[PDB]
Amino acid sequence: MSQLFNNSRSDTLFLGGEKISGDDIRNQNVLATMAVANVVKSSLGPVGLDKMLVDDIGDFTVTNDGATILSLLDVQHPAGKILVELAQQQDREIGDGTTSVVIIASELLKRANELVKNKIHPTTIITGFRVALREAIRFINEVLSTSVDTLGKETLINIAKTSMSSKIIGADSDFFSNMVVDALLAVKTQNSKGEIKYPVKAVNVLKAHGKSATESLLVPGYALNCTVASQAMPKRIAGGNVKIACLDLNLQKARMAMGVQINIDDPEQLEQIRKREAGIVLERVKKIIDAGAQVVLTTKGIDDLCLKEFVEAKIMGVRRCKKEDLRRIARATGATLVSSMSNLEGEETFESSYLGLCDEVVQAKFSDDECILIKGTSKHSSSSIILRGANDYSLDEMERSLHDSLSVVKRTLESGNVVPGGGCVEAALNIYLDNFATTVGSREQLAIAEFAAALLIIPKTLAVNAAKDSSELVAKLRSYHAASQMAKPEDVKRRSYRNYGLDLIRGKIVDEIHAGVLEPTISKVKSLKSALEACVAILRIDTMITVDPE
Amino acid sequence: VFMNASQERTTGRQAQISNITAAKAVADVIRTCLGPKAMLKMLLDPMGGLVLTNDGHAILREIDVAHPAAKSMLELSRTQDEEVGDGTTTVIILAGEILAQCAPYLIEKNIHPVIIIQALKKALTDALEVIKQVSKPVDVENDAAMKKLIQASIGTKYVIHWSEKMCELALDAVKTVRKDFEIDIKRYVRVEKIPGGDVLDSRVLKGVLLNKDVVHPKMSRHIENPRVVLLDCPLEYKKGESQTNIEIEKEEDWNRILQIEEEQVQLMCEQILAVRPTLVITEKGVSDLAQHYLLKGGCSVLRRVKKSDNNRIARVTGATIVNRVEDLKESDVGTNCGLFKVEMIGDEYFSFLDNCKESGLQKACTIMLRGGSKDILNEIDRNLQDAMAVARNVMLSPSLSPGGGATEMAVSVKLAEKAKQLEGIQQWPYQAVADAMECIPRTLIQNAGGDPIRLLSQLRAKHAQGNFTTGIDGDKGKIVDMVSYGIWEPEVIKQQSVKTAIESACLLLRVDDIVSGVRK
Amino acid sequence: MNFGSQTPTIVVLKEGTDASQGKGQIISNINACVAVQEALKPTLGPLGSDILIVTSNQKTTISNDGATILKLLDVVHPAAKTLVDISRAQDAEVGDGTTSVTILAGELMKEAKPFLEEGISSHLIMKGYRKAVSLAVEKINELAVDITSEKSSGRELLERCARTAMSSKLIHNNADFFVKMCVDAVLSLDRNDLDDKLIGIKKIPGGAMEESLFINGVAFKKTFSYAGFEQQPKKFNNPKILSLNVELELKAEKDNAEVRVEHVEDYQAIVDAEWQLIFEKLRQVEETGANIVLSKLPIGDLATQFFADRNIFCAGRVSADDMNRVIQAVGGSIQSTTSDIKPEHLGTCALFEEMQIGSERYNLFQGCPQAKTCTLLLRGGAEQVIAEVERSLHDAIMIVKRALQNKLIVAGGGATEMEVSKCLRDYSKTIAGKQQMIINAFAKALEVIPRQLCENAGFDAIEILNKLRLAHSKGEKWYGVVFETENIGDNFAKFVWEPALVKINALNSATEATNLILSVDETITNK
Ligand SMILES: Nc1ncnc2c1ncn2[C@@H]1O[C@H](COP(=O)(O)OP(=O)(O)O)[C@@H](O)[C@H]1O
Ligand SMILES: Nc1ncnc2c1ncn2[C@@H]1O[C@H](COP(=O)(O)OP(=O)(O)O)[C@@H](O)[C@H]1O
Ligand SMILES: Nc1ncnc2c1ncn2[C@@H]1O[C@H](COP(=O)(O)OP(=O)(O)O)[C@@H](O)[C@H]1O
Ligand SMILES: [Mg+2]
Ligand SMILES: [Mg+2]
Ligand SMILES: [Mg+2]
Repeated sequence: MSQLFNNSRSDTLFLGGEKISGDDIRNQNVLATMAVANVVKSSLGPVGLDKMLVDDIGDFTVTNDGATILSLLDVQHPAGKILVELAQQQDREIGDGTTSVVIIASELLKRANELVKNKIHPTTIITGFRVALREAIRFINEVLSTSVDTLGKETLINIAKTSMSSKIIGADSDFFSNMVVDALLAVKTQNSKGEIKYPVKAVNVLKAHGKSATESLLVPGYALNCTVASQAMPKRIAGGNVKIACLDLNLQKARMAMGVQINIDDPEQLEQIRKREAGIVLERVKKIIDAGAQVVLTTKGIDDLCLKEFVEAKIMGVRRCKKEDLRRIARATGATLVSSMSNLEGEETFESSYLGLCDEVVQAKFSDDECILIKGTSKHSSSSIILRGANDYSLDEMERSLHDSLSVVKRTLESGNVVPGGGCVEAALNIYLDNFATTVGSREQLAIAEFAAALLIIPKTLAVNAAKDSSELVAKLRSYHAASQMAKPEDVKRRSYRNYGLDLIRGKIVDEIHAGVLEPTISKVKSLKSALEACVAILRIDTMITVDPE
Repeated sequence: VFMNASQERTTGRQAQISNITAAKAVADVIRTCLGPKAMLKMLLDPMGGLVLTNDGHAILREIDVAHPAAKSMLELSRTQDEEVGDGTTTVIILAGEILAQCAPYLIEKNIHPVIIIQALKKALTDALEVIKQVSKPVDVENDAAMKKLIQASIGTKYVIHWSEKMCELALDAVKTVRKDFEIDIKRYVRVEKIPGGDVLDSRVLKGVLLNKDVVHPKMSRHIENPRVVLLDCPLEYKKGESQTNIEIEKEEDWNRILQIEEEQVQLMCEQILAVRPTLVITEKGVSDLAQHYLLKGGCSVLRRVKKSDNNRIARVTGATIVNRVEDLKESDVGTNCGLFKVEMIGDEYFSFLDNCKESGLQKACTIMLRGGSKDILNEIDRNLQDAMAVARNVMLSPSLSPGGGATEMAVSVKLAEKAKQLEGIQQWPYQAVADAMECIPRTLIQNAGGDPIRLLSQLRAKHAQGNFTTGIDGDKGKIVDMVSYGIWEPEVIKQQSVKTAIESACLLLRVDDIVSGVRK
Repeated sequence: MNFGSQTPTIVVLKEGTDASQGKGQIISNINACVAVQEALKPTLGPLGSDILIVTSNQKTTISNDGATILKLLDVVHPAAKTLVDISRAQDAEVGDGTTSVTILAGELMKEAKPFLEEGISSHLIMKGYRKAVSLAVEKINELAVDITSEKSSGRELLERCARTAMSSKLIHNNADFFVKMCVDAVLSLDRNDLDDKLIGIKKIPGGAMEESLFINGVAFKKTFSYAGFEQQPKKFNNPKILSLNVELELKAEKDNAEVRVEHVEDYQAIVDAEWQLIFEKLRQVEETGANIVLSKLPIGDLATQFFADRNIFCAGRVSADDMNRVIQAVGGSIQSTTSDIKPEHLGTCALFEEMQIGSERYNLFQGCPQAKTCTLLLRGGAEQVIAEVERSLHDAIMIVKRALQNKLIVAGGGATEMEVSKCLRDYSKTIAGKQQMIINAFAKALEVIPRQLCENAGFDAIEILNKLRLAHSKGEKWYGVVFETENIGDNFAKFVWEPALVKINALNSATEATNLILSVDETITNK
C-alpha cells in the first residue's frame, strides 16, 4: 500500500540503508503481517486446507501446522520475524493454538493501526488491550467446566479428536483417539514428590508406508528403530523375563590414550601386546555374557570382533542408536544406564541389577524396514505408534499431527478444567467486552471495543474455508451469546445457551458437549498474552532503521 | 519485497486443477504398460545406461518429474514394491484415475474436499468387504496351484514364453527361503546374473556362486565333501591399533622382527589346521605367505569376500562366522557341502558350492540366469522379483482374489448399488469411486484393440447374474470367467491397490496453495 | 505423427499477460484506491495542505483540489483510474467537492474490506449501497430550505455561498476583496446562458493579488504591434470598436495568382492596382468612424500606416476565443466585408485606456454597463500562485453559477454527512438482514469527511464525533464543526452555505465508483 517510496533528504544522513519514519512503518508492518497471516487463514479449522512448500531440491513438505509453515519461511522484514518466532514459541510451550495465535495477533495489528490514524495514542491503545485482557482472563475462569459424570476415558477421547481435526488424521480420528490416550497414560511417571508429569516425544513414531492408516498397530511397549549387527542373531526371543543390557560402551579394537607412546626393545613383546589390545575388551564382554543377558543395547558401533561371542551365546547385538532413546528403555525395563563401566572398588565387576526385565524382545519387519518391538515392560510401562500411509510425505504430516495431539492431551490431565472449542470462547469474549468499558468510557472505550471485535477473526475465518455463508453463522453466535450475559443464577433456562455454536460440518448451531469438541483451558490462556506482546512490540515502533551489511 | 515468497502464487480452484492435471499425466505414460499386451518403455538415465521395462515402478523411478503434486505419485511406486512388489503399475493408474474421476467437482459443484474425503473413507471400508467376499481360498501345499499363480504376473511380461520354466525357478526359490509363520525375505535371494547362454539352461542352484578362482595352482578345484570355515580377520600381519615403534639396539633384533612376522602368521595357520578345513574363506585380503602353510594341510584360500556374501555362505553349509582364530572349534565348521567346482567362462571365473540338501535356520540359494545380453538379464531379474513376490502373499494370506480386472469391476458394481441407498450429500463422492474402479479393466480393452463400450456394458450385466469371477480376456478381448481362465492373483495385491490409491488421493485434495523455491 | 523433437505446451493467454482472479484481486484493487486516497486525506478541509507535484517534463504545478492532482500524475492501475474519472466528472459538472468525492468513494471500499474477508460475496454488498444511496439523496432535498421564503436579497445570497469555496485556498485571508469580484462576474452573464469561456482569466506574471481589478470589459492583450504603433493614442473617450475577420495584407495568405502582362504600359497599371485595392478597404473603415479595429488574422503594414495618421488603434492576431468574448460586450458583430460594414455593427464604451503591468501592455475596455461578459486580471509573486488562484476562482464562480439555476440551502462542514448518517441507522434497524450491517457501514463511511476536518485542525476526532452523536440524538440540522470558535455548533448561524449539487453528486459518484470496482473480481492486462 506504499507508493512513490520516500524522498531521501541530504540534511539527514546515516550509514547504511535509508531511514523511513512516520505512518509508512506501521503501514509496512501490517502489510508484512497480512503476508504471513493470509498463509495460515486457509489452513485453520477442519474445513481448512494446508499448503505446500518446495525446498528447491525437488522435495516438498505438506503439513497443516502453522509453526512448520512459518518456520520454513525466512522473513527478511524485521517485524515479520516476531510472528514467525511466535509460532515456534506456541507449539513449544502449549503445543496447540499455533494457527490461532498468528491470526489473532494479525487482527490486533490491523485494527490498532487503524486506531493510530484515529489520533488515539498507541499507549492508550495498549492500555485498552491490557485492561480488556485482564477481565477476559477472569471470564475464562467463569466458563471453566470440570469433568464429572463421565464414563471411562471419553473425556480425553473427545478432547483428543479436536486436535486431530483439520489434519489428515481427522477422518481417522475415531480410531486414533484410543491410541493417543493410552500412549500418554503408559508413560505416566512421578516427580516433584507426588506431582504427575508426562515426557514429551517419549512415544516412538516409526514411519512405514503400506496397508492403510486405520490398521496402524499400537504396541504395548517401546519400539526402537535400529538394524541388527549380525544377521546370524535370532530376531525373536522366546520366554519371559528377558534381560536387556543398556550400555554406552562400544566393543571395538581401540587405540590406547594419545599420551602414550609404546617403545619396545625386544621383538618377543609384539605378540602379547597386540593380543592384549583385544583382550582388555574381552574382560568386559565376558562378565556380561555370563550373567545371561539376552539383549545387549549399545550406544556406539560394535566391531565384528566381539560379535562372534554373541552368536555362540545366542545374544542379540545392537549398534548405534539415539542416546535419548536408550534412557527410556532402561527405565521401563528396570535397567540402569551405564556411561562407563566401573565399581566403587578398584576391580571391575558386573551386577545383575543393571539388567532390565520384560516379557519378550522381538524384531518385526515393516515393509523393508526392520525394527525391534519390546512388549510387556516390568518396571514402567511404555508405548509406541507406527504410522502407516500411502507415501513418506503423508507420514511426515502424520508425525506432526500425532505430536500435536500428544500436547493437547498432556495439558488436559494437568488441569481438569476445560473450555468448549469451535469459536465458542471467541464469540463469548466478544459480548463480555462489549458491555465492558461502557462504565469507564472516555477515550479508552474505543480501543477496548476494537479488541472485542479483533477476536471475531477466528470464528469468521472458519466459515470462509467451508464455502458457506459466514454472516448467517456469525449473526447466530451474536444472538445466543448476547442475550444470556445478564442472566441471574436461578429460574434456569438462560445460560443453557451461549455455550455452543459454529459447527462447520453441518453449518448449524449444535451443542459442543454432545458433539465432543473441547479444548484445554491452558491452550486459551498464554495465547492472548503471547499475541499481546507481539502486538505491543510492533505497535510501539514508529521508525525502522536498516543498516547495510559490511 | 518480503521474505522468500510470491512470484506467481496459484490460488483458488486452479491450484487443485493443476494438481489433478499433473497427477493424471503420470498414469497416462504407463497407461499402455498395463495388460498382457502391454508395450515397453525405454528410459535414458544421466549416467549413460539404459532401462527398458514395462513395470511402472522402474519407469517412474528413473524419470525426473519436477512438480509438487506429481512427485507424490512417484512415491506410490515404492509403496507397492517394498510392501508387496506386484501391482505397482495398477496403483499408479488407479490413483491417477481416482483423483480425476472422484473429484471433477469443485470445478462445478464446489464441494469441499473434506466432505469428499469422508466419503472416500467409507468407500474404502466397503471396498475391502467386497474383495473378501469374491476371494476364494486356495491350498498353499499344492504345487500345481502355485505354478498357475506365479504365471499371473508372468503373463504381462516377456518371460511368458518361458513361464513353464519360470514357475520352476520361482517356486523352488521361495520354498527354500521359507522358514517355519513362514516368514521369508529376498535379502538372502541372490540376483547374480550370467551373461549369455540359454534361458532353458538356467536353473536355481543351492549355495553361493563366487566369481573368484582358487588362489594357488595346487588348490584342489574338485572336492567330494567340502568343509567351509569363515574368517573375518585377514591372514596378513596385523599392524595393531597403536604403533609398535621397536627400538633396535643390536643387529640381531631386527632379523627377529621379520622372523616373528613369518611365525606369527604361521601360528594363526596352525590353529586353523586343527579342524582341517578343506575350504577357507577370508573376508579381507590374504598374504602369499599364509597360503603355503594352509596348502600343506589341505586348506584352500580365496580372494577377499564382501560382507553380504559371508551371510549366505553360513546359511548353506551351516557354518558360523569365526573372527578369532584361537576360538575356532569343530562345532562352527560348515559341513554337508555337495560339490566344489570351478567352470571356465571368458569374462570371469565361477566357483560353485553345492548343498547336500539333507528344522533349523533357513537355507540360502542363488538363481543362475542365462540371457541373450546384459540388459535382458536385468529385465528377467525384475520379472523374477515380481513373480517370486506373488508366492509370498499366498503363504501369509491363503485368500485368493479374482484377477483379470474382476476385482476392480466387482467393487464398482457394489458401490453403484449402495450409492442410491446412501443418498445424502456424500452420494456423489461415493458413486464417483465406482467410475474410477472400472478404468483398470477398461485399459485391458484399449490395449487389446476391442470396443470398451460394448464389452464393459455386457461385463456389468453378466457380473450380477453370471458370477463374480467374470472378467476381461487379455489376448482375445472377450468376456470370460476367471474360473475357466485358470489365472488368479492374491488378495494382498488387490488390497494394497485400493488402500494406497485412496489414501494418496486424500492428500492431494487437501492442497490449498503452492509456493515453489522457498529455501533449502 | 509429431513433426519433430518435442512440442511445448501452448499457453492460452499471450506470454506476458498478467491475469489473476479470486478475492485477492479485489483486495489489490481496493488497496490501489486507498493508496491514492492517502494523498488527498490531508487536503480535505479549510486547513488542508497543498501538494507539490513535478512531472517528467519538470513542469511545476501546485493544486489543492483532487481534480488537477490526479491529472498531473499518470495513473496505471485500472481501479485507481476510477477515482480520476469521478474527480473530472465532478469538476466539469459542478467543480466543488472534487476531493470529497474521492474520499467518500475510497472509504466505501475501505468499509467493504471486512465484509469481503467474510463469506459475503461482493454482489450482496453492492445491493446495500444501491439501496442506501437512493434514500440519502431524498434526505438532502428534505433538508433544503427555499431562499425566497424569507424574501431576502439576491446579491447577498451569492456572497455567502462564494466565501465557502474560498476555504482551503490562498484566498481565505484575502476573501474580503476577492469574493466581491467573482460575485459581480456571474451577474454580468445572462441568467439563461452561463459560460465558463467568457470568465477566462489571463496569467500575468508578477504583481500582488490584492492589486487585481474587475471591469465589465475585456482584454485581448497584444501580439506584434507593427510599424505605426506607440504613436496612436492609448486613451480613448468614446471609441467605435470594429472587428474584421478579413485579413489585411498585400499578397500574403492569398493563393498564388499568375499574372501575365504582354505590354510595358499595362505593367504600370497592375502595380498601382494593388495599392488601390488595399487602400479601398482601408478607406471604407474610416467612413464608418471606427476608432478601434480588431482582427483575428494579422494586420498588414500599410493598414497600420493608414490608421497612424487617423489615430485609430488597430491590433490583429487576436485569438478566436477572445474575439467571441469581445463581440458580446460591443453589441453588433464581426463584419468581414469592408463595404458591408454598417453603423449599427460598431461598438462603444465610456472609457478606454491601455496600461502596462508586468512589462506587458493590455488594452482594457471600460465603462460598459450593457456588457454581458467580464474579465479577471490576477497577479502574484510566484507563477504557481496565479495558477492556484485562477483555479480557486474557477471553482468559486461555479458555485454562484449553479446557484442561479437552482437555489437550495444545504449544510456544509460535516453537518450534512452526520445528519444523513443517523437517518440511515434508524432505517437499518428495521432491515434485520445482511443489509443491516452494510447500511450501518455506509452511514459510518459518510463520517470520513468530518474526520479530516478535525485531524487537519489538530483537535482529536474521537471526542468530536462523540459530541455529535449525542447532539444529533435530538432533532437538529446544520449542526457541524466550526474551526474559528474551536467548538462545534450550528452552521446556519455561521452563514456558511453550500449548493445542493455538491452533496447530491458526491453521493451518486462515490456509490457508482465503489460498485464498479467491487463488481470486478479479475483483472487482465496484456502486453
Ligand atoms: N471438529 C471441530 N469442530 C468444531 N471446531 C473445531 C473442530 N476442531 C477444531 N476446532 C476449532 O478450531 C480451532 C483451531 O483448531 P486447529 O486448527 O486444530 O489447531 P491450530 O489452530 O493450533 O492449528 C480450535 O480453537 C477449535 O475450537
Ligand atoms: N492375461 C491377462 N488378462 C487380463 N487381465 C490381466 C492379465 N494379466 C494381468 N491382468 C490384470 O492386470 C493387472 C496388473 O497385472 P500385472 O501387469 O501383472 O502387474 P503390473 O500392472 O504391476 O505390471 C492385474 O490386476 C490383472 O487383473
Ligand atoms: N467555513 C467553513 N467551515 C466549516 N467547514 C468548511 C468551511 N469551508 C469549507 N468547509 C468544508 O471543507 C470541505 C473541503 O472544502 P474545500 O477544500 O474548500 O473544497 P472541496 O470541497 O472542493 O475540497 C468541504 O466539504 C466543506 O464542507
Ligand atoms: Mg490444532
Ligand atoms: Mg504384475
Ligand atoms: Mg472547493
